[PDB]
Amino acid sequence: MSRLEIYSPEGLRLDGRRWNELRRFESSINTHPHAADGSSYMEQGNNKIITLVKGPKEPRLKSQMDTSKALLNVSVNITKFSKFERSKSSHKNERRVLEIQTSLVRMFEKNVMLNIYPRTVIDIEIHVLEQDGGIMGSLINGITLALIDAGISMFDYISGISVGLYDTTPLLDTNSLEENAMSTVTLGVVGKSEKLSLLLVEDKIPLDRLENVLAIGIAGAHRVRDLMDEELRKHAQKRVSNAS
Amino acid sequence: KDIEISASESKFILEALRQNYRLDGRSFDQFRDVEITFGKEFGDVSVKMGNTKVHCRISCQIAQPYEDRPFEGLFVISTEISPMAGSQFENGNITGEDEVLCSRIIEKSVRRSGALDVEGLCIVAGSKCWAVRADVHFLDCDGGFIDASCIAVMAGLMHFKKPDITVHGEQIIVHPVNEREPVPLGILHIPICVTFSFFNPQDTEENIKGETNSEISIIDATLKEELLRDGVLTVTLNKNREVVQVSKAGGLPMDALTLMKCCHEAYSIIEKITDQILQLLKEDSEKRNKYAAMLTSE
Amino acid sequence: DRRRLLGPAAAKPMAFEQELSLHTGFIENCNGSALVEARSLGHQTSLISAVYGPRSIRGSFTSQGTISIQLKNGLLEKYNTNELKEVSSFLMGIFNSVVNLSRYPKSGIDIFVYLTYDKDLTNNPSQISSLIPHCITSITLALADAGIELVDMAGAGEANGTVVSFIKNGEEIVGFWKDDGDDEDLLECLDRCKEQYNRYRDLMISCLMNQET
Amino acid sequence: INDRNNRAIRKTCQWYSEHLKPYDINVVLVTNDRLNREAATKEVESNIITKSLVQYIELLPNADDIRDSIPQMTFSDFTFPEYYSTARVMGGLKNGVLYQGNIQISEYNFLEGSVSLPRFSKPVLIVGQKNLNRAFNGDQVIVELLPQSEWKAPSSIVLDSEHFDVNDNPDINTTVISDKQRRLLAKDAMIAQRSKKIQPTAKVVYIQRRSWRQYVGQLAPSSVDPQSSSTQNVFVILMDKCLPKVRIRTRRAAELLDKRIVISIDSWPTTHKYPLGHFVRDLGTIESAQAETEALLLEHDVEYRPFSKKVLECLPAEGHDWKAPTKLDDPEAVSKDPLLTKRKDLRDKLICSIDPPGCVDINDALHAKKLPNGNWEVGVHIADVTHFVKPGTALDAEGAARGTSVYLVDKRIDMLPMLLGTDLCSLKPYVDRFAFSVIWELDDSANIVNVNFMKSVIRSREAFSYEQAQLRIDDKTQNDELTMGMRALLKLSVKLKQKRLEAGALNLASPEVKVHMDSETSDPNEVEIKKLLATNSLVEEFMLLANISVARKIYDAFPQTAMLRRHAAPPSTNFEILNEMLNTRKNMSISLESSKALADSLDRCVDPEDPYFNTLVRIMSTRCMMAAQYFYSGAYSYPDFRHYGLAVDIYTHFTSPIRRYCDVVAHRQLAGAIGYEPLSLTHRDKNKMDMICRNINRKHRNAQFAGRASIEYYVGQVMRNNESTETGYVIKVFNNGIVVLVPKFGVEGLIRLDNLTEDPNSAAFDEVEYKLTFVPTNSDKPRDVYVFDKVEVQVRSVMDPITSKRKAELLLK
Amino acid sequence: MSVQAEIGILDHVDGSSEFVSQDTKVICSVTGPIEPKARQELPTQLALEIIVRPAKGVATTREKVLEDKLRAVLTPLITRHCYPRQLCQITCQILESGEDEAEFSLRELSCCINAAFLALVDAGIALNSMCASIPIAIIKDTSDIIVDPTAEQLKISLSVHTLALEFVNGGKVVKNVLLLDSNGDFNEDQLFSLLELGEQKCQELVTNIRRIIQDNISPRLV
RNA sequence: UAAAUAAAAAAA
Ligand SMILES: [Mg+2]
Repeated sequence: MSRLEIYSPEGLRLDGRRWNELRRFESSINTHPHAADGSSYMEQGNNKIITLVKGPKEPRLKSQMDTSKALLNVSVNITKFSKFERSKSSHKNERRVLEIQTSLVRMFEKNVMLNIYPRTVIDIEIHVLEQDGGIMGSLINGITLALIDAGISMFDYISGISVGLYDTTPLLDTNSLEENAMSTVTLGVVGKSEKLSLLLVEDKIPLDRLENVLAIGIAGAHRVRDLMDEELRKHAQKRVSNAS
Repeated sequence: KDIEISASESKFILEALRQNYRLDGRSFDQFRDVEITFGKEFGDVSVKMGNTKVHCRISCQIAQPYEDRPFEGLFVISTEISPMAGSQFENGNITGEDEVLCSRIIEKSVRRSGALDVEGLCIVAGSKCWAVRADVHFLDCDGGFIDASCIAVMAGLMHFKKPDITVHGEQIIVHPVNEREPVPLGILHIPICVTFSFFNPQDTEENIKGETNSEISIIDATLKEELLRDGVLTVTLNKNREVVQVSKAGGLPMDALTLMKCCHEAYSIIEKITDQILQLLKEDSEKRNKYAAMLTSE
Repeated sequence: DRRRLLGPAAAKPMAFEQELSLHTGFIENCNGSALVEARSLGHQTSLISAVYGPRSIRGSFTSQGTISIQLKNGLLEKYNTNELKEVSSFLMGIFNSVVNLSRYPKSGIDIFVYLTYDKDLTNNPSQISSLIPHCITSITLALADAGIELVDMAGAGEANGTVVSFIKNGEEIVGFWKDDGDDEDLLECLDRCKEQYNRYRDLMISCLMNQET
Repeated sequence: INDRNNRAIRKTCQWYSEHLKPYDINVVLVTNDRLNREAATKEVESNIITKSLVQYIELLPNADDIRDSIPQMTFSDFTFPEYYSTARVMGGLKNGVLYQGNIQISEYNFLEGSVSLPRFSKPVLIVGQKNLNRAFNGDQVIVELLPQSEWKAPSSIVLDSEHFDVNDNPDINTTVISDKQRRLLAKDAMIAQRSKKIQPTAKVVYIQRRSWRQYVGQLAPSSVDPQSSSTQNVFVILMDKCLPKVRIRTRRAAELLDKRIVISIDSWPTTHKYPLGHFVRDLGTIESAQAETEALLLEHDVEYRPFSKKVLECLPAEGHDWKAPTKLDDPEAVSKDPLLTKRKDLRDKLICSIDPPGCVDINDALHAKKLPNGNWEVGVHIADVTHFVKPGTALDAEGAARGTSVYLVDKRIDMLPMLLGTDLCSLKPYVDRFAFSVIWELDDSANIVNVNFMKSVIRSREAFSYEQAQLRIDDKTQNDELTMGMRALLKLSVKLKQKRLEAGALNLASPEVKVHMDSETSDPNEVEIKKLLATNSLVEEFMLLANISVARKIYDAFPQTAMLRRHAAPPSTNFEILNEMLNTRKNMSISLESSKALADSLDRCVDPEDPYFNTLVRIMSTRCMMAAQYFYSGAYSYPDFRHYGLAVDIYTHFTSPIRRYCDVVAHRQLAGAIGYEPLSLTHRDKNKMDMICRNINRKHRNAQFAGRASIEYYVGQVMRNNESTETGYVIKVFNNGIVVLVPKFGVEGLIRLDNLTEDPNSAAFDEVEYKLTFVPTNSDKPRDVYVFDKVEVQVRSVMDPITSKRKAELLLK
Repeated sequence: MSVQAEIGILDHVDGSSEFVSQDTKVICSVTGPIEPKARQELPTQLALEIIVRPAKGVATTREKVLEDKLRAVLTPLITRHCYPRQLCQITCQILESGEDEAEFSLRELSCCINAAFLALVDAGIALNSMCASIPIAIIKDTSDIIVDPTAEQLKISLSVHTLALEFVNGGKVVKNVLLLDSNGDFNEDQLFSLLELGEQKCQELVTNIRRIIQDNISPRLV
């Protein structure tokens, strides 16, 4: 048996990080060419996410076909071995998961015009291999990368972030322990703007905190967005070098 | 089944919103008055917002707690839609986009938020626990289902009383309402849900860069206004000066400033609603006994 | 459960010479049916096979027929649902060679096999393998009774957990099921099951002649 | 992992040493572990200055002044024994091996308990965590006697959960102890080692039944992180002194931190030092006046909800408009109620009620006359509650369950709906009321010639407070027939009280304090004392007379099931402690030979210098006395019907039906006895009677407890609020505290040793001389305090260094 | 037989009603004729989608029986051949049981029949005739036949009955007995004495029902 | 709905 705190007077957290550090970010494009039109493998901390974009293609049922826009579908597979303690049941039908899937759809319905691929279907399959806090933000980044890899038109990037709050000051990018310890805010940010695609608060949060917490998240998300551009451009430079 | 709306209606209502006008003759920050009616039994509450009619029923029964939580009771919220609220709804459709959202908003507002003291639902640890159930019935629809439901669940829970219990280990005699009075369920806070609908002006001319058309945002939209909105926002606030939960999935992209303004506007509404809800709980509590003072011990 | 009546969920369940009988065409609900009862020693098995088809599938462009087999637990809940699906997949791998599929284009044949009972006696100081040849016997009878064209009579046998199905008078094999048991029983099991096949075959042919007469 | 961590600490010292070399600052590793000291002594890798704790202290310049504080002198941590096997239990039971007793925990040491056993004259002691084996006060327990090598005298130290093993924290190994506790433990052990008068000690091997109800407590701030919203394992201190603290896990640790909460025990396994429980509800803040009262009624298991609607129908259709019939022979009345024919008309009599100033529920009234034959006619009238409260009704059922009215300081809890208690059954003045009346015919020497009982209608001439009656008797201006009868009552009262005391009647005393309002009805002004007037003897003597006559009558009519009340003689062991000290200190003693010798020696326990001493001893004698107990006549034989305290052969409670349930039964039995109505078969069934007595003895006790704890609560607030100074007498001396009893409020408190001195470690305790010697705070001189010493006392807010709590403790002026 | 009903209370439905007998309160809604699902389609007649929601908890097999019996009453009432290949959704939300639902479903069924009929009337759907339903029970000692029994009367009953008749000619001619659901055991003399007294109180109810229908609806018409 | 040597008496 043990006990632990949140934020020490020395400005140190349970894992050793300070109040404003992003975890290790690794990004990966075109990971499954023979399985999808677009694919991305995300590593944000201990989080490991495979994202597959299949489409635009013919619908399997003509009943479900829109002549004005493409049909966008997202299925999140949170594996039974994503956490330390293996879950006995499947999480697929869980109301918490249905809300997550619904949330993500609502977010990107306004971010892709989805008016230039009529009579087609875009299927997005996601596999969460490992989970360690901020899984929603990582899900957002995985879809954005995979969609771009598929050459599917969109207006801008959508970057996802996780916020942790203790006392006066929130902690950027929370892990499971911190998530357990304190309420968190998940932010969907469009491009380099201040506009949120997704605002998600599931636990109690003082009303004074949010304005400042939002400010920290937006600044951090911009850094994340910059990294993503670097991640793809860098890969392109590396790929070109490999070709040479 | 897809509802049919005339192109003429879509142009009329949109243009009216640019002229700060709406069909039901309301304001943009105005919320339709909420009427709360209590039935004979405790936990029976009827919420009415204009034409919108919802009914909630609170019930409980002796059950055994989960292995993971031996000190906590059980609490579930049901919001199954039916064709009674309109033929647009499929019977038992509990996986549709709007249905799952609404189900998740209520859950994050009441269940997850810990509005109900589930620890006080335990009779004997790891053995017997009360199982409170909130059943929401969507009688008819004129929009604002999420707002109606949150009011309905909370008013019901605060209304509700559970038979008094004497516990001696594993044996408990549940006193009937005849034998002794029932006990009210514990509440930690009173969450209120506000729904915001966003729109686009579609107008050629804007008078100034400094002052602009910006974005259309109304509160508690009707059925006709709900079909034409380009964005959905639901913020839950209480009288404790804190945000219970807020859910924005996609829709029309908005600034962090705009969300705050909606959040601050909603706070003035949830204050009036909470006090009003308490008042109708006070009026119904004193209502029940014609002779209660004659009745009293203390 | 809002579909059936499962009762109280806080409760718990209870905690504690080859002979054949063949009958076909006793169900008027389907196109073909069969009853198979076998008693050996202290162990006996009674199962019912129901065949529905061939019925046309709307929009189907298949140039041949489509067979679907499902095993069910009639009374005793013993075999896992996962294992029932496995045998079903094994059974369909057999009759897709047996059934003349070229005869039923744009059509489908559904086969329901109800394992109403099996009785097992075990002494104290696989399992479903023994039922497999009886399932094959039942289906082949139910298909032949229904009017479905079969290239040959399908039959099988069980020897030390090794099941192998034969057609064309044991000259060829339409299915092979080996679980556990012992090694080097390849030649032996092939000879022992071939005898069970020929025995099951003649009784199956006689069955149709009897009822048909 | 232990060696890695020690290597980690050693690496830190190594790093700091190298890091601080340019500044000429060395590092000293203070460790008692032999692994680090050996690893540094060998000096394998780097040079690290390692010193043990004691070895480091001896390097300070002031070694002497800080040395004394320092202590001088496959492994499994101690554990409680497993509960005895059922087979072992039934084998022991049959062989004569085991007995079971109700454990009463001592009131100042939660780790000492006793169990009464027939075999043994004094209570058999059960001492310590282990031998107590997770019992709670109240539990039915099976015990085994320990060998005489293990027998102990009553402990000389006080203790609670808040102040024992204060280091430990609950969770859902290695153990260590504090220096005072260590030294305190040494002193206690020494006291045990040398004491004469050790007593039978046992140990708990099983529990027959458990007294775990819902309880009330407040969290240990010391176990809670007040600024963290996480779920927390924490310690709850219960409101009862005896109970061990409880470990509960709660999401709201920080929120509940100044709340008076309710919890329930779930288990107490061998391998946990404390019971585990769980949060039930929050009654509100610890200062809240209201919540303390609700808390009080829960702790006592007293119902106070509005009377069940079901009860109301039993109440009369016409409520406050109910009226005694004008003509008893009225025909409509006689149809609506046929028993009326048997009711007597006593209205012409001059009935008056003498009740306390805020008394609205008036039980009884009295009348007098001079008969032509020279003798006097004295009669007693009591509320006819059983006319309205019928057996088998919901109203009888709620009253029977409640068993008694409960009087708190600010509240009265009724047994019956107040339509009865304060209107229709109350013997209100100037209004015809039904009543049960017993009338005597006695001579001038107050000797009873005959006595009669009947159901009657009476009209109250006047309702007095006690004082008015005394003034009307005294003045000598009013010589009307009524006043002449009142004086006749007092004259006969003196005769009856004389004979009674000569017969061996006790004269105990406990005149508790009273509270008064300002012009506002809820704004309190003063604390005073109620004075016993001669009229008070006047009401009590006739209540006693009514109750004795009634008991004889109903036992006569129903020898098997009469509702009676007995009071056992105290064993000498009850007076063992009290008697010995007085004999030693003054060579003055109180005699246990009879109740008359007890009463007379008590009377003679006088200090000429101080009047109060006699009252001190009288209140202390009251504590010793065995509980009086309701019983049905069939349960015992006649000599055991004895009321010791009252020195009468047979007694019952009749005079207060509205506020007690025993009376209701006695009333029905008397109406049965006189042929007025048949007795309900309920009160003729021994099993039902036996269950009724069990319940009402329980309700009676609980009501006394609740009564006292309301007074203690208000008085405790009041003295502090006043800043007032009040005297106290020492009735107990331990090694680490004394107990004082206060005359004005008559409420005991514990002054703890470290609230009596800034230095405890220099104190002298003498167990033979009943003496504590210490150096007071705000003073420099050694002080001797003894038992029976007049002291002065007051209340102030102390914050405990060990317990982060700041309660309002009782101190010595 | 002091029932109370309201008509046209819901906005987003073709027809609705709220029937109340004693405690038992049921609200009903009817949409139709509308486009049916393929599995619902009937080539020549109207398809009925009948849903019953309980006052507490979710719909179980119990309500599935309430739906089935309610179907037996409403089916012959509606002139279904007027709406081929079409659908009519009928939803009943029981708001208050008015009885121990763990033991009885008598009053809820009768109230659902009356409410459904009223909702069909409000919706303007072709009906062949009129209809009324009442709950009946028999006492344990007295063996009296009580029409419209209370919850307390049901507890001490030996048999419970649901009777729904089909009326024509201004509510004077019993065209047929749409539903009789008797649970319990019976004597012939009691049955016809029940039917004789029951017919009288039913006829009084129709007269009252006609009054209510005219009073509310006439102000709407010209 | 079990069960004690668990504060005498009077009025509240
Ligand atoms: Mg009195």
